[PDB]
Amino acid sequence: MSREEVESLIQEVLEVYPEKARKDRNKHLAVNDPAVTQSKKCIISNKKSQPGLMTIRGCAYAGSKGVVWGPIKDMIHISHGPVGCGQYSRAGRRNYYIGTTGVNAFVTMNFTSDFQEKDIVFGGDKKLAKLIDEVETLFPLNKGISVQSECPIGLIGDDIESVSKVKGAELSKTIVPVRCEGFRGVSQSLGHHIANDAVRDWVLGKRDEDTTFASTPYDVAIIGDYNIGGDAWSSRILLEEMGLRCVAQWSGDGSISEIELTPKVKLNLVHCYRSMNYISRHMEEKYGIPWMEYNFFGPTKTIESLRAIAAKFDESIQKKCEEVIAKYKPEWEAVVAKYRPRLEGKRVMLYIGGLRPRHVIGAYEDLGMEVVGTGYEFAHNDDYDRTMKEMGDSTLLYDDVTGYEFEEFVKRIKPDLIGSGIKEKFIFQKMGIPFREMHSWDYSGPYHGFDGFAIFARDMDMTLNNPCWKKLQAPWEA
Amino acid sequence: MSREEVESLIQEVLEVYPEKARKDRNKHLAVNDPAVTQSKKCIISNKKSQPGLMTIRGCAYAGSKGVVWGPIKDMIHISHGPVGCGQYSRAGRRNYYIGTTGVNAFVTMNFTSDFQEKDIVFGGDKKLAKLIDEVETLFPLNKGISVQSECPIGLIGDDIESVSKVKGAELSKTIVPVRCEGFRGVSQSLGHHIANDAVRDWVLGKRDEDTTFASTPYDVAIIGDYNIGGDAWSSRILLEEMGLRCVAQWSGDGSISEIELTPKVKLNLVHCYRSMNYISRHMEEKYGIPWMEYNFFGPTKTIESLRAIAAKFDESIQKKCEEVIAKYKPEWEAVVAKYRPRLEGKRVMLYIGGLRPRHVIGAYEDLGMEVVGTGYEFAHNDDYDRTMKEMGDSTLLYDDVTGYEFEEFVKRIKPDLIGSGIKEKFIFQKMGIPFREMHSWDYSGPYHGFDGFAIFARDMDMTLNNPCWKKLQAPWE
Amino acid sequence: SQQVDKIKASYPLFLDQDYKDMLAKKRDGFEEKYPQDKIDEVFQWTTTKEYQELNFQREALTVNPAKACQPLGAVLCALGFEKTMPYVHGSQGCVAYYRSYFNRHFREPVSCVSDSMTEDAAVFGGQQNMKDGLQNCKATYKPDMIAVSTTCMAEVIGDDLNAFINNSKKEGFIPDEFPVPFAHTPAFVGSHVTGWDNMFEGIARYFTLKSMDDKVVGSNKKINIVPGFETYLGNFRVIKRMLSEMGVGYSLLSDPEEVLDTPADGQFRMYAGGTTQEEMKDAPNALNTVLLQPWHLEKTKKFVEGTWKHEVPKLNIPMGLDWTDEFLMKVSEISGQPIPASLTKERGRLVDMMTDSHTWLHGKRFALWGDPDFVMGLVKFLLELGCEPVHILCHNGNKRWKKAVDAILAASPYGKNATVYIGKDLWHLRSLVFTDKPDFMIGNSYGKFIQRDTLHKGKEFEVPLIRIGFPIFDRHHLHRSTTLGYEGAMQILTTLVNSILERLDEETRGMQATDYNHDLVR
Amino acid sequence: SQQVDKIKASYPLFLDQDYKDMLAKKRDGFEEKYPQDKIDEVFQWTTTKEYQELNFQREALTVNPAKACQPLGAVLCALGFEKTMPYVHGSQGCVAYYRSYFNRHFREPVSCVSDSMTEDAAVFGGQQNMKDGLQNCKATYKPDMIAVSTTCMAEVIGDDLNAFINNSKKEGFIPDEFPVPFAHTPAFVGSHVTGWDNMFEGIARYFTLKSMDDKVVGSNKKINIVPGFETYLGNFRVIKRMLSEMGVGYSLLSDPEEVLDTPADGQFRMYAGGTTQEEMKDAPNALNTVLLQPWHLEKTKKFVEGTWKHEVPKLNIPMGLDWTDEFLMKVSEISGQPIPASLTKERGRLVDMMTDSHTWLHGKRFALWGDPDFVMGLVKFLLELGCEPVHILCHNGNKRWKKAVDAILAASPYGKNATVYIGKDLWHLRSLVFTDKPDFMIGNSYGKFIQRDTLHKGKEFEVPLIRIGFPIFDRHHLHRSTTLGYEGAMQILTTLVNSILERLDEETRGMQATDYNHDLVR
Ligand code: ICS
Ligand code: CLF
Ligand code: CLF
Ligand SMILES: [Fe+3]
Repeated sequence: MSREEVESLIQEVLEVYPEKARKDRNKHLAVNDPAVTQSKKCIISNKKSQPGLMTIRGCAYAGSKGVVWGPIKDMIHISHGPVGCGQYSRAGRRNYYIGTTGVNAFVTMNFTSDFQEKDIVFGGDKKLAKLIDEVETLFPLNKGISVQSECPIGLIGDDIESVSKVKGAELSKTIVPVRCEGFRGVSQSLGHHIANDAVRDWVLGKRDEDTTFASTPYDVAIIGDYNIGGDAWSSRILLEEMGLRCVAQWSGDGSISEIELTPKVKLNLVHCYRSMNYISRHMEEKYGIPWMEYNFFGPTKTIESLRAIAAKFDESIQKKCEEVIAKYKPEWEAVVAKYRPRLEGKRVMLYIGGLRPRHVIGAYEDLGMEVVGTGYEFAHNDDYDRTMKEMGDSTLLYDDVTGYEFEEFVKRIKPDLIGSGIKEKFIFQKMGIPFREMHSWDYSGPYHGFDGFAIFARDMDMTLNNPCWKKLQAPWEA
Repeated sequence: MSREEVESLIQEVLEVYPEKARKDRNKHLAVNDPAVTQSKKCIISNKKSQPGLMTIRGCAYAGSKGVVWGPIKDMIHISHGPVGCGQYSRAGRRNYYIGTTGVNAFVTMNFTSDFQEKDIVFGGDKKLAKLIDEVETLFPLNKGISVQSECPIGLIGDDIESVSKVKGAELSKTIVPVRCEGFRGVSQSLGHHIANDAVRDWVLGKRDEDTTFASTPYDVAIIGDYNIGGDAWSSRILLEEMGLRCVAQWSGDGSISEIELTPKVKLNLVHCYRSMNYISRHMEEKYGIPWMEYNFFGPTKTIESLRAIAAKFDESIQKKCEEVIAKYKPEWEAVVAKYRPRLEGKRVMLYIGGLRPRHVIGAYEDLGMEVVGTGYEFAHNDDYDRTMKEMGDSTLLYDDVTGYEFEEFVKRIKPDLIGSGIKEKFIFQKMGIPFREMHSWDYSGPYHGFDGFAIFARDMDMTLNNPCWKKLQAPWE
Repeated sequence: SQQVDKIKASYPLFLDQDYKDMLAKKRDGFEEKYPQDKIDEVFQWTTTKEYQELNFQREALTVNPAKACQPLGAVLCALGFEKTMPYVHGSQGCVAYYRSYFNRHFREPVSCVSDSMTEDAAVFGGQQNMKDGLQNCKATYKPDMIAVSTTCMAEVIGDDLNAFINNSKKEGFIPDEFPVPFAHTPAFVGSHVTGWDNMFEGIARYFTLKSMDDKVVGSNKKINIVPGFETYLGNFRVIKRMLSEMGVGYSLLSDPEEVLDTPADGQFRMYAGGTTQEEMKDAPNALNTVLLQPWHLEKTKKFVEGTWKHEVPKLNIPMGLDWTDEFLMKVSEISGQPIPASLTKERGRLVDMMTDSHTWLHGKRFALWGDPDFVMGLVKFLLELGCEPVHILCHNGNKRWKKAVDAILAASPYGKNATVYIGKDLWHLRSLVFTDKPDFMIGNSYGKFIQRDTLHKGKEFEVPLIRIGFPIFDRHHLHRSTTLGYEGAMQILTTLVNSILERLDEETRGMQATDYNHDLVR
Repeated sequence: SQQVDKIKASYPLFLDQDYKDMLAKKRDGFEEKYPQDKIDEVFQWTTTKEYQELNFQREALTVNPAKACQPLGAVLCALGFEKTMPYVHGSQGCVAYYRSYFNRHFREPVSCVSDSMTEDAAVFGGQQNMKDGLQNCKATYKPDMIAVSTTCMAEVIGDDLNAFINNSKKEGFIPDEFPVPFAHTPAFVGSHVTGWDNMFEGIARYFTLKSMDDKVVGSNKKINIVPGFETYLGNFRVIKRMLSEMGVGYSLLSDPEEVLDTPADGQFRMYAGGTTQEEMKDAPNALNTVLLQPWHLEKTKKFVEGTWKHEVPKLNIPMGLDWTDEFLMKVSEISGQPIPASLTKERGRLVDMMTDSHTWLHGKRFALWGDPDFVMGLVKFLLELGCEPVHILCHNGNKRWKKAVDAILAASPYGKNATVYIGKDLWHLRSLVFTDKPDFMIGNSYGKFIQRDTLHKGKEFEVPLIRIGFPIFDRHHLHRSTTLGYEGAMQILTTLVNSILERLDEETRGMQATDYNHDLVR
């Protein structure tokens, strides 16, 4: 647990790699130091994955269709390319919504052009135009179409932008072409950015000349909450109890009209900085809308965020902010009273995507737990700047961790609990280490807000103290 | 097989018995002869079973609690004795009813005194009185209680009649003591008679002296239809379409109220002669109500019955009878046109209780099938008289058939279908012989009436012609 | 009316308007029915704590029992022996019921005979019935053994089975050497499981009591296994598979898994498999005897210990993880055989499944009933899964048993809200699931009527039944399942987690109302 | 709000009044949602025959496919070999998806690597990715074999796997003797089952093409079994069990049973079991090769017959009664081993279950989908059960396959109302179950959404889903089931009859409305 022990744990693990991979991975592994606050003197990130080392990363299509565009509930998103990508991502992400699926909402459906070799040879542009017509006949209540490009599209010289402009004009329909081919970038991250640029270019400005929306002083947008298990609903509840008017949610349970109304708000509340800082910056420079980062993981961060947000408005909002804080005080205190004793002192290792590896730390600490290791698949150095502030001294940090690295780190550190993804869950269960999914919430949640904290606490307790963990060694082996 | 082979069959199978059992069983196996209409001159029935021969018969408690009393839906029936009888018979018979179970109806519940050895030693009359009170606290909407005696009650000297009189007077309640102990009689049959006499003695004379119910010349009661799978509802619909007023149903979906109004009707329509001829005879003697037998199995018998029933009334009913027949004609003709080709020529062997072994023959013949053998568990000679008129020449007749006999007869005769009970079903399915349950209807039905004939035909076809029967032989045997 | 190409059975035929009108007229005309408001009021009352209190004051009245009488168990025990005919001395009605009861659970033939005692015998005893019955049975059905029990009439009248059988052989009705073990099985004592104990002890006595002089414990290098009253075919098979996998020599004493699962190949086989007379004769030479269901093998235990001199181990029913572990280690110790890799891997696969499914099982609340050994094993496994067995009912349980289960509950935080009931029936249980509603019931088919009652109060209040136990009459082929060992624990775990997930799907299937949580992946 | 002792997850938390009012305020204020009467109007339209006709005129748009892409099958094939690492040459997003797809179905770790080809490699090829990838993979994860397939980006740009691997060895990145079989697996051709075929033939050729001269057909007296794309652990285990029971020497080529079911014993095992390299090398010495799923093993057959010189038997997938019979009789002929008593008994027990359950299965109507071999075996068995396979969908089926299924349907009265669809998806199937409603669906978890749609029309229109196929994500441990042989036929029959009975119990649970038919015994 001492710095020197972590550093030689790092060196011993990298002894297995060939020369080239050794030197690269050394750059992506660090021990946190309060003397170093810049990250750009400490860890490298957002680089290509070394081949053959079993990265956990996905692709830019995941970051665009899976993450940003897919949740928009009243549009139809075409997975343009062969059949795989759209199928493996069908309904895997629990970006919750209210709608009548197949009629006016389409989130858990898989629309695809199902590329055949003929489409590789001749191109898919003509097929895409026919497909758009077929979507219009069979799904008349769709409010827009997006075209999520899979690997072959760019590779064969297809021009989905022209198709989108031609058919969009013919049908008076918003049709967004997104060049999120999976070979682009190094990870899901570039998919976020491409997706953000597609919103800006083809959707966000549609109402620049309109003035019929009735604004108020308290209009906000939730930016970068994809409503995993209802996360954004359990956040919105608090903001509106505080007197704000949440005009839009990007993009969990989000409608295209919400997107279009966002340039009319007074303040953009950015939860997931990694995936939506791009559009937040755009809206600041163009429409003059300020943005701010917040955190609704656990009562400490939620209280701090509510006050910081209210401080951007007037006395009346600040007073209601304290009314909300006072209302939920007995509730989250009852949660800590029951669950913190059952969790305090336990050590947690996390590995997630671009936000949660830091954003959930305060929630674990609200339950007496300690995060002794964390890392991201695809974060940038500004994420790691924020992570050093949240993570403890001499803790382990890993960027684009390999399957082998994560396994070897766990064996040595022996954390009481691991929080990571589905490709990781079953490895560490077999090792006898309690595991919680920190993408899908293991089909539970919400975890955001005061109501989500109660679920979060309940969930870590039920797994960490489960009777099953005592049973892995047979009584006759010993 | 024609006569001389069947007689040889009977002697061959009885070769295995010891001498005493053989001489007895010889008298319960006969070949139909159109020139002898009197069963007392060709088969004996309603005698004790031979020990150890695996009879299919039940006991008098089955006949009373299971058949007659249990279906009465708004009374609570007490299995008075140890826990078995009430449990094995809990909801095993599909005597259907409309009610709210545990509130105002109680058919599929098992109420019991759950005798312990202390109740054998000291008697169970005190327990039974405490039980009645507990029933009254927890089931206040019950309209009466019956006490169905299991074997120990009479053996130990209990007096449930006095308890029924004392508690009945105390609580202003109908409480019916029934001495249907299973050691009584030789079969379910005596249970029927015991239950009939209990209805008569303890229920039926209560509105003799009440006349305010508004009678009509077309009031009838359905006697001896226990509404298996809805059978009596599919019969009632036709009688009332013909213009009659079915005042009571004995005892399928039956209320105690209906039973108490039956002395006010003008005609008792007896379906199950065996189980309720007794109370029918009593109601003709004391109230002057005529009774008549009828048969609602299959179009031919149903049509004959409606006409016969209608002839007991005036022209207006006889006109409506013909309207019902004309209405259902296209329906049962379509059932015949679809299913008779799929079943014609197939030979059926039956073994059931006290009515259906003869009552269903006409429906099988309406689909071109031939009943080549039949028998009863507990029929009397008058039942066999009726059977020989409906069975074909040189067909096999068996009374209180043994498991061994039934197996051996089937092996030789090789029917295409067997209809019998749950204790027989899985035996003959393993021998590759299609089997339909003819007590429970194999959880299908109704089979009575025109609506029932369609389900009956569908059922015989689905089983007889099923693909599973051609696959019992492994291609490599 | 019927449409020929879409024929209707009772459901939904009687929902047709003309049948609906007819039934309404019958009700209003002649049934003197209580007003519907009165029915609704009384129903609601029956779901309240005030009604529960009256309910639990019952002393004399039993409603919807969860047990049967002794001879049913004796018949089942007798069926597990080779070419053995079960034979119940007394009234024939009982035998018709025992056969049909087992017919409907196993969906198989069930052979059993009566000697048809009537009111006459209650006067002069049933000796002639025994003599003729044994002769007729042996000649007609050709068993190699007849195992005699009694109905309650024969017990009340006092027939001396031993003397009657002796006289049947003396008078020449059956050969002297023909095995005719017997046991008195009074229905007013204990329950069906007691019948099993009495029958088995009678058969053990018949074949060993007089021949102990030549016996030497351990001389045959086997372990005797006594299964008790067991109605899952997979429970006989899993014990034999595990013991074979370990190389342990064993004798399963009372083994009906063959005669209750004969193939449909064009012939009926009255008898199949079963423990041989010789396995019972040789059983005192085993190393030891293991009782799989000790809480209803008391009399057997005392005989195996007092006469065979075996030191019967203190083992719980091998259900769940801990108690299967304990069964295997004790078997390993007795036999000198190590636990093989195949069973160790199988154990770890069960644990793997526990880890995979723990988040949906945790905290789930259950009402449950059955026989004592079965119930306590299920309570034990539920605690291992992180479930809460809130209502634990054993109608035929006893004080000492309830204390052992209460001890098991106290050793786990998942037992803090549980109560164990003995002597209570399913009408008692109905009250408990209204007043202290659990998430599911685990029980036999009689539970379907409790689920119906709960739904009638409201969908909110419905308690779904999960069918594990005996009898199961309204599903097909669940008697082939397994509840013992790691295999059985695997099957129970799968049934429980998927019952949970099936119901969650039902509650979230509402388009635009609740299907936000209708997840593809759970 | 939350009450601490009864915490609510998303369901039913968001049914609280304050959340309900918040959501209504979000819809009305900012969603510009179509009015409900319009949503209702369009929904009803999507259940129509006129909609179905528009739906089936689609040519360019696919909605809710029932198939995946080739590399998924190549991965599952590769996992069946001892200490083999699946290695997909191309872009890494694919491998994240394949692993997660199998992770969710098996609830197990799934190991697979990418060589992370990006924009750079998309113009100059991924030679360097292969060199570093192979060397990195061998050193970090220590496989005895690396089995290489391709993503669609690598196929478009034309990377020559053979040259790339050969150059990796020439230039010292991996030892020359280290085995690295390969196959091109383009996602825009065929489906996932095609990738399995391609990968297997690639492995088969790697180990046998250049060593045939010493091979003699039948010299090792074994029979090769190639299972194809198989996601039920029970199906690997049943085949091995029956062949072991027959005393038939066999080699199962691609056997992932162990790696997909490792115990949870405190250690992670990246590899377990699997076909050995020796078994592949020796496989041409077998008597013959049996293809269990011949309709997606066409390339394998050509290699087995053209190079090994085996005369692959014309056998349907061993599903149901007839085709298991035919499987066993042909193995008997090839091996000279008689079909043992144990399997003959097992057959007769299945036939017994068929006779016991036939009255509830008869005439029941089913829509069903899956891979070609699985679907046609399910069709076959349903016909043997007296069921009607009304809607038969195989998205990845071909004309020749549909012709064979139509010939199976024509031979049975129970196929009279059946139609086989190829190239159609689950949005097509949705229409069919509205316009020509069956009683149930048999299919994978994607069917859950069709059941949801049908219930929205009305409870009387709901078509319940019976989960059999791949992938099953919303129930736990069904991947442990069996669908092949008599054992799998037994499991399928039990699932079907009890799904029927569960539904009848639901429709007759309403007290004083429909519970006249709520029978205890069915
Ligand atoms: S968008 Fe991102 S990997 Fe910010 S691509 Fe990923 S629903 Fe993760 S750490 Mo899955 S940057 Fe959201 C995420 Fe975080 S899909 Fe979810 S859990 S907060
Ligand atoms: S990096 Fe891979 S393909 Fe590329 S955009 Fe990302 S998921 Fe997709 Fe869909 S079709 Fe299949 S999965 Fe593999 S090969 Fe192509
Ligand atoms: S003829 Fe009920 S089953 Fe058996 S031993 Fe007594 S308790 Fe048990 Fe008829 S009345 Fe009943 S069913 Fe038999 S006993 Fe008599
Ligand atoms: Fe697992």
